[PDB]
Amino acid sequence: KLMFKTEGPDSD
Amino acid sequence: KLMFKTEGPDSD
Amino acid sequence: GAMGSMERASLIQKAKLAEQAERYEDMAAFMKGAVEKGEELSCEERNLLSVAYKNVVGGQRAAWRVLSSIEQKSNGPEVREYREKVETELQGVCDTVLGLLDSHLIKEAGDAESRVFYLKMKGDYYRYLAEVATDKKRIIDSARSAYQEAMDISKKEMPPTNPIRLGLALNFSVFHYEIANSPEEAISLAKTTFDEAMADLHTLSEDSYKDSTLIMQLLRDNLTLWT
Amino acid sequence: GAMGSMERASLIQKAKLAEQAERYEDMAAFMKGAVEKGEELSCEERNLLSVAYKNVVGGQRAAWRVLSSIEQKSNGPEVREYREKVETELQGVCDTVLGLLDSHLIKEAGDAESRVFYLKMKGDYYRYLAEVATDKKRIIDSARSAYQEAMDISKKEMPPTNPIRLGLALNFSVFHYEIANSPEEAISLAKTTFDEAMADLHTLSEDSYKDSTLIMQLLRDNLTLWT
Ligand SMILES: Cc1cc(C(=N)N)sc1-c1ccccc1
Ligand SMILES: Cc1cc(C(=N)N)sc1-c1ccccc1
Ligand SMILES: Cc1cc(C(=N)N)sc1-c1ccccc1
Ligand SMILES: Cc1cc(C(=N)N)sc1-c1ccccc1
Ligand SMILES: Cc1cc(C(=N)N)sc1-c1ccccc1
Ligand SMILES: Cc1cc(C(=N)N)sc1-c1ccccc1
Ligand SMILES: [Ca+2]
Ligand SMILES: [Ca+2]
Repeated sequence: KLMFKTEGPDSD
Repeated sequence: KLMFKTEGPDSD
Repeated sequence: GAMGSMERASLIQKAKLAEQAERYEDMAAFMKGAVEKGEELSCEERNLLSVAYKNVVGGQRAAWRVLSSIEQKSNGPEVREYREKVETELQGVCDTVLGLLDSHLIKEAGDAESRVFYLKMKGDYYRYLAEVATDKKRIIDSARSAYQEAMDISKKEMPPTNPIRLGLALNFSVFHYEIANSPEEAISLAKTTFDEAMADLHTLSEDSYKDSTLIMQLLRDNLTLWT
Repeated sequence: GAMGSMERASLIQKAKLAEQAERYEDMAAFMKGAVEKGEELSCEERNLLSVAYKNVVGGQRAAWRVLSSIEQKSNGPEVREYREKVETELQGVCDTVLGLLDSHLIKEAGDAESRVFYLKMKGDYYRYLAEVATDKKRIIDSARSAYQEAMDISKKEMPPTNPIRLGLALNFSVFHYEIANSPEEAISLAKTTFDEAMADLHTLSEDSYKDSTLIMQLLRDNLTLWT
C-alpha cells in the first residue's frame, strides 16, 4: 500500500 | 529526564 | 458518558496535555467528552478533535494494512480473525466520529469555516470506512456527498489559499484517486487547486503564506506520484 | 479472562501478528492469555511476553514523564489529575506483569535461562513502579532483591557473554544509578560486566558475538554518559 498525502497528522 | 540505556525496546 | 462529570474547560485542557504526552486515545476521549457538552467548538477545539481522532484511526489503518497484506499472502483462521478484530475497532472509531458530527456538530455549524471543517471530517471518516469495506458503494457515495457539499461551500465562501479549503481539496483528490478509481479527476482537482492557490498567495501575510504553501506542497507531492 | 476461549497456539500466533502491526496492547493481552493457560513458556514466547509489555509500559512511562515535568513547572487540578490517571494505569500494567510472574511463571521456572529472565522482569517492573513512587523504599528493595537473585543465578549458571545475563546487568546498573542513588555501584557493575564479556567473546560464533556485542554497546553508552 503506497499511501498518498492527506491532510493533518501522517499517523498511519 | 535523561534516560539511560536499558535492555530491549526503547519504547519510552 | 464517562466524561459527563468533568468540566468542559478541564476536558479541553486535558486534551492539550494528552497531545503533549502523545496519548491520542485519551485525547480523543477528552474531546468526545467536550463535544458531548453540546456547545459549539472553537477553531482550536475543532483542530484538537480532528488531530486526536486522526492519530487514533491512523494507527488502526496502518495495523489493518499490515494484517490485510499478511492475509492476502496467506490465501488457519487466526490472520483473518485478528484482521477482523482491528477492522471492527477501526469501524467503531469511525462510527463514533460520524455520530459526533451528526449529533450535532454539523447541524449547529453556520459559519463556513466550521461547516466545511466538519463536512471534510465526515468525508474523511466515510473514506476510512470505504478503505475496509467489501455496502461499499453506499459508503463511497456518502464520502463523495460530504466532500462535495464541503467543496461547494468552500468555493463560495473561502479564498483559494484557505488551509481548510486546501486540505479538503487534497483529501477529496485522494478519495478520487484511490477510493473512486478516478485518477484523472484526482489529478485535475489537485492541479486546479494548486494553481488557484498559487495565484492568491500574493494576498497573504508571511504566516498565512507558510500555512497555505505547506498544504500546497502535499498537493505537489501527490501530483509527482500520480504523473 | 477474555482470552480463556482461544487456543494457546492461536494466542501466540496473534501476538506475533500484533507485533508486526505494532499493536502492543493487543500483543500484551494475547501473551497474558497464553501465560494464563498455565504451561511454561519457550524462549521465543518469553521474548514475546517481554517485548509486548515493554512497549506498553514504555509508552506510559514516556507519557508520565511529560506530565510530571509539566506538573513540576506548574507548581487548577487538571495536570495533577491527568498525571495521576496515567500513573495509575502504569501501576496497573506493572501489577499485571508482576502477577503473571508470581502466578506462576517464576515458581515453575527451573532452568537458569528461564528463571533469570523472569527475575530480571520482576526487577524491571518493580523499578518502573519505583520511578513513580513517592512505600517507595519497599518497592526499591523488591526490585533490588529480584535483580540480586537473578545476578547470583546468572553468575553461577551462564557465561558472561550470555545476552540475558548482559541485559540483566545493564538494567541492574541503571537501577543502581538512578533508583538507588548509587552511581559508583552502577559504574562498577557496568565496567566489570563489559570487561568479563569482552574476555569471553573469543568463545562465540559470529551470530552469538553479534548478540552479545549489541548489549555490550549499551553498557558502553551508559558508561560514556556516567564518566
Ligand atoms: C499546527 C499547530 C500544533 C500545535 C500544538 N501542538 N500545540 S499549535 C498549532 C497552531 C497552528 C496555527 C495557529 C496557532 C497554532
Ligand atoms: C490549528 C491548530 C492545531 C492545534 C493543536 N494541535 N493543538 S491548536 C490550533 C489552533 C487553531 C486556532 C487558534 C489557536 C490554535
Ligand atoms: C454505514 C455506516 C454509517 C455510520 C454512521 N453514520 N455513524 S457507521 C457505519 C458503519 C460502517 C461499517 C461498519 C459499521 C458501521
Ligand atoms: C530480535 C528479534 C526480533 C524478531 C521479530 N520481530 N520477529 S525475531 C528476533 C530473533 C532474535 C534471536 C534469534 C532469532 C530471532
Ligand atoms: C529473541 C526473540 C525476540 C522475538 C520477537 N520479538 N518476536 S522472537 C525471539 C526468539 C527467541 C528464540 C528462538 C526464536 C525466536
Ligand atoms: C507494591 C506492589 C506489589 C505488586 C504486585 N506484586 N503485583 S503491585 C504493587 C503496586 C504498587 C503501586 C501501586 C499499585 C500497586
Ligand atoms: Ca482476534
Ligand atoms: Ca484525568
